[PDB]
Formats: sequence, C-alpha cells, structure tokens
Amino acid sequence: KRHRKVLRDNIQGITKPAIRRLARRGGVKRISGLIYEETRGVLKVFLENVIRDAVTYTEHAKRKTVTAMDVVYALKRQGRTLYGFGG
Amino acid sequence: DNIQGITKPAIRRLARRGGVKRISGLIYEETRGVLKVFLENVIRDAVTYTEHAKRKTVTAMDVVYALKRQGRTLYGFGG
Amino acid sequence: KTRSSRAGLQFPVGRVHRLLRKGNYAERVGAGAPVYLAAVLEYLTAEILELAGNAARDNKKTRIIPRHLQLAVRNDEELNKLLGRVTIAQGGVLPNIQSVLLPK
Amino acid sequence: KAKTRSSRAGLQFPVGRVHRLLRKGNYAERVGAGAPVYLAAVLEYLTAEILELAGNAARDNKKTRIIPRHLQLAVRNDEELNKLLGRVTIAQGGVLPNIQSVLLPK
Amino acid sequence: KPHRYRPGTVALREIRRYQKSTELLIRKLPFQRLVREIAQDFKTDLRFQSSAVMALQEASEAYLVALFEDTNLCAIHAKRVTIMPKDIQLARRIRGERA
Amino acid sequence: KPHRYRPGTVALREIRRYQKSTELLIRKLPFQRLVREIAQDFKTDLRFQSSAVMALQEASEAYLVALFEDTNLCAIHAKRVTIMPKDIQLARRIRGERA
Amino acid sequence: GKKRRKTRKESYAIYVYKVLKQVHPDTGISSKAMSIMNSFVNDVFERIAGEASRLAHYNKRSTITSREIQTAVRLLLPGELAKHAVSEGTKAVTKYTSAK
Amino acid sequence: KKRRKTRKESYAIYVYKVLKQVHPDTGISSKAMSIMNSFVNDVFERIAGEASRLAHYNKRSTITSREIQTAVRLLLPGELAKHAVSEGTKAVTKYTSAK
DNA sequence: ATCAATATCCACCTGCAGATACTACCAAAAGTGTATTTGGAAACTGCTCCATCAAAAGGCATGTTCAGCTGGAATCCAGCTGAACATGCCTTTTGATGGAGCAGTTTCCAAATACACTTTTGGTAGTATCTGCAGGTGGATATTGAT
DNA sequence: ATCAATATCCACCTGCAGATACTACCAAAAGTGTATTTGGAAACTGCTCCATCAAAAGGCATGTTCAGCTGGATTCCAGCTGAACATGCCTTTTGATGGAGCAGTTTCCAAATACACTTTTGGTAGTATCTGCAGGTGGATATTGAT
Ligand SMILES: [Cl-]
Ligand SMILES: [Cl-]
Ligand SMILES: [Cl-]
Ligand SMILES: [Cl-]
Ligand SMILES: [Co+2]
Ligand SMILES: [Co+2]
Ligand SMILES: [Co+2]
Ligand SMILES: [Co+2]
Ligand SMILES: [Co+2]
Ligand SMILES: [Co+2]
Ligand SMILES: [Co+2]
Ligand SMILES: [Co+2]
Ligand SMILES: [Co+2]
Ligand SMILES: [Co+2]
Ligand SMILES: [Co+2]
Ligand SMILES: [Co+2]
Ligand SMILES: [Co+2]
Ligand SMILES: [Co+2]
Ligand SMILES: [Co+2]
Ligand SMILES: [Co+2]
Ligand SMILES: [Co+2]
Ligand SMILES: [Co+2]
Ligand SMILES: [Co+2]
Ligand SMILES: [Co+2]
Ligand SMILES: [Co+2]
Ligand SMILES: [Co+2]
Ligand SMILES: [Co+2]
Ligand SMILES: [Co+2]
Ligand SMILES: [Co+2]
Ligand SMILES: [Co+2]
Ligand SMILES: [Co+2]
Ligand SMILES: [Co+2]
Ligand SMILES: [Co+2]
Ligand SMILES: [Co+2]
Ligand SMILES: [Co+2]
Ligand SMILES: [Co+2]
Ligand SMILES: [Co+2]
Ligand SMILES: [Co+2]
Ligand SMILES: [Co+2]
Ligand SMILES: [Co+2]
Ligand SMILES: [Co+2]
Ligand SMILES: [Co+2]
Ligand SMILES: [Co+2]
Ligand SMILES: [Co+2]
Repeated sequence: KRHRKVLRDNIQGITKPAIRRLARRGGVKRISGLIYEETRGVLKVFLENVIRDAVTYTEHAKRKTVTAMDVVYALKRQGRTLYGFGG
Repeated sequence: DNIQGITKPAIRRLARRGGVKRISGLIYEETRGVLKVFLENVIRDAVTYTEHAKRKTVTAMDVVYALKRQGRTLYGFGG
Repeated sequence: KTRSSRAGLQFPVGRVHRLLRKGNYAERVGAGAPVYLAAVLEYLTAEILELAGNAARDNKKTRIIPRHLQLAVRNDEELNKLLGRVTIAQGGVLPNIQSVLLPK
Repeated sequence: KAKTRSSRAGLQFPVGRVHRLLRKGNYAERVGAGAPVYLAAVLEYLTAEILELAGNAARDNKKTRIIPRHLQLAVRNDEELNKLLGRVTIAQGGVLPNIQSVLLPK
Repeated sequence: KPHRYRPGTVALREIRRYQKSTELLIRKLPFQRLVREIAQDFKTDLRFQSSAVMALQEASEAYLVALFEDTNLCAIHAKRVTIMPKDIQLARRIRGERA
Repeated sequence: KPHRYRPGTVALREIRRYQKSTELLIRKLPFQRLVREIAQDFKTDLRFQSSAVMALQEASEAYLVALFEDTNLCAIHAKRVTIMPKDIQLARRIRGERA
Repeated sequence: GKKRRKTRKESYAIYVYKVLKQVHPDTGISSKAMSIMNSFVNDVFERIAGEASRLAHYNKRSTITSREIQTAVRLLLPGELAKHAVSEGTKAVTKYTSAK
Repeated sequence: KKRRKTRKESYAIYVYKVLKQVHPDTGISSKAMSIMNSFVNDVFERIAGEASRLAHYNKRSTITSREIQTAVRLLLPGELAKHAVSEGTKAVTKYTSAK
C-alpha cells in the first residue's frame, strides 16, 4: 500500500509569475529573461542552508519531525531571526 | 582639522591596497566621514566598557570587545 | 506584595529573576537586575505598541495585526536599527518606489 | 597523578584546562567527561590545519618563521578556513594580490 | 481602437499592489514540495510541522524581496531599470554571500 | 628629454606594492589625535593604552581597505574605472550600513 | 479538563496586553501580532542577558547586577531608546529599593 | 615573586607543540602566536556557545560530546566539519579505552 | 488640449472566524522569614606604561600640464511588456481518517558532583646565548615609452 | 622594429630585535581515591497533529504566443578632471623621563544563596457569547493613452 512518490524538479514550481510578484514587492519595474533561473538558483542555496541546520537540530533532538522551532533556531543562527512562529 | 590629518595620500594608499586605480576628487572627503562614523561606533562601545570597569584608560581589550560586538572580530591583541 | 507592584511595573519581576537564573548567564543574579530588566522590556513593548496602535488607527483599524507592527518598526529609525536583522512574519514591506522608475 | 587526560586522548591540547573553562564559562549546569576531550581534539585539529598551510606559506616566501602575513595568506587562500573566518581580521596580514582585469594595461 | 497600457504602467501598478499587501507570493503546495525535496536529499523519512514550512516560506520570501531591492539598486547604479543576473551577483558579493 | 609614465602605470605599480605589504598606511599621530578627539565626546580625560590605538588602526584600515574593494566592484558595475562617492554609498547601503 | 496534563507554555501576552491597554485603551491585538510581540520580548531579553553575561565575564564578576543590565542596555540600544530605557530602569530600581 | 603575577594563561605552548608535529623546522613570531591564541579562544567560544544553546533547546542540564559534535557540524564548513568530527570521536575512543 | 476606456476609490453592507468573557481547578511560582556564606567595594601602594617634549627624520602640499576617462548625443533593434486566449491535472480548500511519533510519566542507575589529599605544572622572572631576516649594497636585466 | 631611462630583480652581506634556552620558585591546577546525589535514557502509552485522499471550483492564475515599443547596447566625441611630477618644510617619528593610574593585596559587611512552610497566580480547559473586518457591493471620482 505504501505510497512514497519521487520528488524531482520541484524548483520549477517556483513559477515565473511568482518570481515577478516578489520582484514587485521589492520594487522592481523591469525584469530580464535570465532573472527567473538566477532566482531559483539563489532560493535553493538559501533553502539548502536553512533546512540543513534546521534538520541538524531535528536530529539532535532525536525526532523525525521538523518543528517550527528547529527552523526558527536555524534561521536565528544565520542572522535571519524570525518573529511569529514561537520561542 | 584632525579628520583632515587623514591625508589625501594616506587615503590613496588604502585605496591602492583595496585594488583601486583611479580616484574621484570627492572621494577623500567621503572616505573621512565613513571613517568618522566607523570610529564613533566602535569607540562609543569601547568607552562604555572602560566606564563599566571604572577605569580612565581605554584598554586594547575594551577595543577588541567593542569590535567583536560590531561583528568585526580582530585577532592579535587578546592578551 | 509582588516585586512588580513594588517597583511600579506591569511586567513580571518574579519571572524575569527566574528566567535569568535558568539561563546560566552568571553564577549569581543580583536583586535589582531583574527589576531593571523588566522595566526596560516594558518600556520597549510600550514604545512599539504606541507606534503600532497609531498605524492601526491610520488604516481605520481597531485591531493591531503584524502589518502594523512592521509599519511601526520600519518607520522608526531606532526600532528599525534595533530590529535590523529581524523579520516580522506577515509584515510586508514599506511602500517605496525609486524615483527613476516613475514616468515623465 | 598517573596520566594526564590529554595523553589518554592522544592530544597535545589541555583536556583539564578545556574542562575547567567549560565550567567557569556558564554554558550549562553540568559538563560530561567526554566533551572537554572532544573539544580539545577539535581545537588541536584546526590549529594543525592553520599552522600547516601557514607553514607552507612561509616556505613559499623563502622563510622559516611564521608571521601574521603567512596566517593571512594561509586562511584567505583556503575556501573553508576563509569562510570560518569570514568576519575576522588578522592584524598585520594585508590582502591577497588581486587586480581586476579591466584595470590591467591597454 | 482596442486599448493598451504602455510598457511599464502595469509594472508600476503591480509594485503598488504588492508593496501594499503582506500575503505570501509563492503558492503553498509548490513551495512545500520544494522544501520536502531539498530536505529529503539531506535525510530521508522526515516529517514537517505545517508551521515549520510556513516559517521557511516567510523567511524565504522576505529574503527574496530584500535581495531584489538591493538588485534594483545595482541596476539603477548602472543607469538601467532592468534587473539582470549580474545585479543579483553584485548584491550577493557585497552582502558577503559571495565575498 | 624629460621622462613621464602614462596615467595608470604608477597607480598599478602602487596597487602591486601595497597589496604585497602589510604595514599601516595612515600615519600614527593624526590617527591618535582623531581617535582621542572622537573619544572626548563620550568621556573626558581619557587615556589610551598604546595597543588600544594600534588595534583601532588595524581594524579601521582593514575596514577601509575592504570597503574600497566593494566600491571598486560598484564602479566597474557602472562601466567605470574611477571610484566615486556613489559607489561607496552603494556599497554601504547593500552592506546594510546605510540600510 | 486535563489530558495527562500538558506542560505549561508561558508567555508575556497578558503583560503585553496590560501595557497595550494603557497606551491604546480601545485597541486590540491579533494572536499573530501577540506572537510577534511575545517573540520580540523574548528576543530583547536574550540580547541584554547576554551582553550582561559577557560584561560580567570580561570584568571577573560572578554577579549580574542592575549595573550590568544598564551597560548592556547602552551597548544594545540606539540613541534615544538607550537614554529612555536607562531612566525607566533606574526609576524602577530606586522605587523598588525604597520600599521596606 | 607571587605579586605582579596574576597568571595570564594562553594556548601558546600547546600551539607551539602542534607546530613542531606539523613543521619541525618552522618557527612563529609573538604577533603570529598572539593571533593563534585568539583563533583558539574564538573557536572555543563559538563551539561552546552553540552547544550551550543546543543543550538548552533540548531541556538538558549537561553539555556532552554529542552537543560539541552537533555544534561542530553547525559551525564548521563541509570538509573541516568532517575531519574535526572524526578527530573528536577518535580522541574520545582513545580516552574511553584507556587504563 | 479633450476624453473614453479602465482602474481606483471610499464608505456602507454581511457572515463568520477569531477574539474576548466566563468560572473551574491546580501545580508551579512567588512571597515571606531565617540560617549561613561570601563577592567585591573600598581603601591603600608600587611600578608599569602613558603623556609629554628633548631633536632627528622624511612624507607630502603645492601647481601645472595634458592624456584619457567619462558623460552626452545619436542610432538601432531585440529583448522585453501587455494582452488574448485555452485551460490546468493544477492549486486551493474542505473534511475526514488512521495512526506515527511526540511528549507525559515512572523507574533507576551510570555518571555527575562534592570534597578531601597528593602531586604535578604552566606562568613568571631573571640571566645568557643566539639567529632570521630587514635592509644595506652591486651588478644584471626587464619594462616602459619615446622613436 | 630602435633603444634610453628607470624600475625590478637577485646574490650576498651584516647587525640586532626578538627568539630561544635553562634554572628557579611557586600557586594553582590537575589527577586520584571515596561517599552520595541525580540527570535523563529506557520502557509504556496517551493523544495531538501529520500525511493522505477525495473531490470539487468554492475557477482561480498560469503558460504560450504574438505584437511592437522602447530600454539597452553600441558607437563616437569633446572637454573635463584626475595622474604624474618635483622638493623645501613643517609635521611626524623617534628617544627621554617624570608620575598617573592600573593592577595587586587585603579587609569586612550588604547582599548573595540555601531552604522551609504558606500564599498567590497564570496557564488551561472548556464551553459561552460578542465583534471587527474580509469580501461583496455599488457607484460616484481618477488615471491613462489616443487624439
Ligand atoms: Cl560527555
Ligand atoms: Cl547579466
Ligand atoms: Cl558621486
Ligand atoms: Cl542588583
Ligand atoms: Co522614535
Ligand atoms: Co531527491
Ligand atoms: Co574570557
Ligand atoms: Co528623550
Ligand atoms: Co529557551
Ligand atoms: Co581527509
Ligand atoms: Co465615497
Ligand atoms: Co470560532
Ligand atoms: Co571574599
Ligand atoms: Co585624448
Ligand atoms: Co560612458
Ligand atoms: Co484521528
Ligand atoms: Co506509536
Ligand atoms: Co520522547
Ligand atoms: Co613546567
Ligand atoms: Co648570519
Ligand atoms: Co647567521
Ligand atoms: Co631584503
Ligand atoms: Co645598481
Ligand atoms: Co643598487
Ligand atoms: Co640598453
Ligand atoms: Co635578474
Ligand atoms: Co651573525
Ligand atoms: Co632584546
Ligand atoms: Co531524576
Ligand atoms: Co517583432
Ligand atoms: Co529610448
Ligand atoms: Co545607455
Ligand atoms: Co579632446
Ligand atoms: Co584637479
Ligand atoms: Co622615568
Ligand atoms: Co619615576
Ligand atoms: Co596614584
Ligand atoms: Co583598580
Ligand atoms: Co574596609
Ligand atoms: Co488568575
Ligand atoms: Co481558551
Ligand atoms: Co474590504
Ligand atoms: Co464593481
Ligand atoms: Co497620458
């Protein structure tokens, strides 16, 4: 019965309209065609780094579940402190 | 004066070590203010360490501690 | 008679003395330290609730949401610096468009 | 005293000192016996890593004594040591020779 | 006689719209799948509190917005209005995400 | 019959000279004066360990040397080879010092 | 009531709420905003307790006194926030000690 | 002479030992050794502080080698983390298995 | 300049998500008192290193000349934005479901603390020897810039 | 190309700042042996919340294309502004010497921790009952782009 499907190419779920919206909030008026792939590259590194520390904290606690606190601690230790999710 | 004792040739030497080839005339005055703000920020914090220790002398360690907390950790004076 | 009422404070001196011991900051914690700290903490809360309340009011709202806290902090030079490496979830940015980007 | 805890661990770095400093340092209510050992080993290792490359640096420049210049070259020329010390200044270390290509002659 | 706004008018309009709101701008599921993928390459059989994922989204969209501001500011320095890959790279180098 | 080097030849020569060495590049006394003058506004009748001033100079020149590195990058971004105040200003803004 | 007894999750919310009522008597706060506010107080608590911690150490002191908190506040806060916070905290310690 | 002695301890002799193990024909200036003393103190404080935090996040009153090891993983870059983790387990084993 | 094709505005509607308002019980927190210990302020001293000024040293303020970098202008065109057009298997939302795994609780023992006692040692302090390399030279050779 | 001017290189040198070396003395650090105390791993398990699917819309927003405008990249060019260059002098460095104050030592007490009843309270739990505002509405102002 066990499901488990293969996860791949999910970085392309970060659509061109979604990157355009973030650029707008950041005040950008005009966007070159190469931005979208550059941004996905940049997001992946960001995510890799936080998830890595986040998951390191999880493992230390001997848990299989990644808590909002693991993220918040992980974000904090990279000087990207977040308010709104506890602790 | 004082800030002006930070001379044009000294600022140019710093630029050179920074890899700079050509330097706008307005740079020397801009470099001075930037340096003023830098020393204001660090010294303020160093002198706050002095006052706490009830001293009249700023120590290397007061400076080193102030730099640490400015996120500008320096090695070589931690005696 | 709480040490809060005794110092003229809404914030909890008993808790702050406690949290200071629990957190291993030093071997001993003096009696005034938690009093002074609960005061600072209340001072700063009061400062941000003031500005945020106003931001609420400016947008015709009687309930402070995270947008208000964010407008409060980012519009105040000092709270903005103090919280310059912090992110307020659901706060958004300040409306700001660079000059050159406007038409003529 | 029989054997130092350092030699029991195979270490040049002081396990007794590191243990003492973890206590005096207010890091936790308690400190297990193994942590000072582990931490001394890690400290010695990174020391060895830096002295190695700065030793190399001294040689390259035809010298037998390590000066801060050599620690600067060692650290900045290594991607990982340079990252670990990304917010650190080595006093009297200077910079790496680097000149932007667009500034080069003709 | 069909109607057309000129290039830049809807862009500016969209800036105002998005600077005005606080809603997350990437869709939830796509983002959650990308988190689960990246985390799975680090360690298999992980589960996520729903708010661990919302924390990552909040943090990720805030980092991205701020970076485009810096990026926009590098375009403008170059006397452009079009953000290019090299503006992002300059932002990240000075930021110390590259040097 | 006289002899002149082209603009840029001696600049390059200095870049090479100064990147090779490690000696402090501001003269000590002007620096000591300025330090004491800034300190005086925070507290009067201060003395300075001599190693306190050496550390401030080390840190200050390291800061200015690296800031000229980012400034030069910002100049080059704008297709120039001359550093200007706007380049120093772009650096500090992106560095989060003006931000 | 009581399901095997969940260990208690304490926050500053009722105190943030008191202070909210003082400054804006007719204003409310969302739970999300109260969460940001509780994070903020916890944040600043840690930053000051740690400058204090460090200070004590730097000076071979085993005690954090109000004098350690005070310097920590001057290191941590900018300009006006430091001046005003110092006086409110001085105020509270004066008032607290003259009361027995 | 137990007066003007307030013992200032440093890592200088242990650093010097490791120097000879890696480069027996190589010396070190006082300045450079001072820098190396700083390196060890800094790294000690960073690792010690990260473990403190971990132990706290997990409601533990004790710092064990497990806390040091996670602190090393969080703190050191890829390959540096790998070997340092390997060195520390090596020294704990040698120490546990010792008469 | 007018204006029509659109986007935008703000105040007045509703249904409901989420917020404030009860009263309950209770474990933990916080106040009070007392019994005992001690951190560090305070007062005193000596010598270390700091501020000051002996003269001895050398980096830089100055102006003038012009090479070449920078901004302005003009041109061209492709890479971008706006909008129509077909349609997700695509996201959101709702809602139920089983059940993994987190977290509460109790037990209990390995390893921590505590402390007393022995011995080892790193830091400090003279006193002596000694060497790596900075900074002097000379002579060769490469680089640069006018031909 | 020619080739004079000057920067740069290398070898060899030597004197001395600072590095080593060795002996000595001494607090405190560090290990060893011994009762006693307790954090937190281990086993059991309640119960929260995570993964998953069903199944629609609550259809939203996206991907694809095709047009054509205009921002970017290129090219050229004038004049403006910084780079190079030369040396007395006026400021900095370097050496000399009281004496401020940091660092060392010792004294004692206000306030620290320990710790035991006794009191108070914030968190939670659980239903109970308001209200601010999102989201839909019209419908009366605002902006834009073609003339
Ligand atoms: Cl351990
Ligand atoms: Cl590009
Ligand atoms: Cl400018
Ligand atoms: Cl106190
Ligand atoms: Co203000
Ligand atoms: Co995978
Ligand atoms: Co320390
Ligand atoms: Co004021
Ligand atoms: Co905590
Ligand atoms: Co290896
Ligand atoms: Co109206
Ligand atoms: Co409800
Ligand atoms: Co005492
Ligand atoms: Co020309
Ligand atoms: Co140009
Ligand atoms: Co269920
Ligand atoms: Co189970
Ligand atoms: Co568990
Ligand atoms: Co010895
Ligand atoms: Co010789
Ligand atoms: Co010799
Ligand atoms: Co030489
Ligand atoms: Co010659
Ligand atoms: Co010669
Ligand atoms: Co010739
Ligand atoms: Co040669
Ligand atoms: Co000799
Ligand atoms: Co000597
Ligand atoms: Co127990
Ligand atoms: Co076309
Ligand atoms: Co145009
Ligand atoms: Co252009
Ligand atoms: Co011309
Ligand atoms: Co000029
Ligand atoms: Co004298
Ligand atoms: Co004298
Ligand atoms: Co005196
Ligand atoms: Co003193
Ligand atoms: Co007395
Ligand atoms: Co109550
Ligand atoms: Co409730
Ligand atoms: Co609405
Ligand atoms: Co309508
Ligand atoms: Co128009």
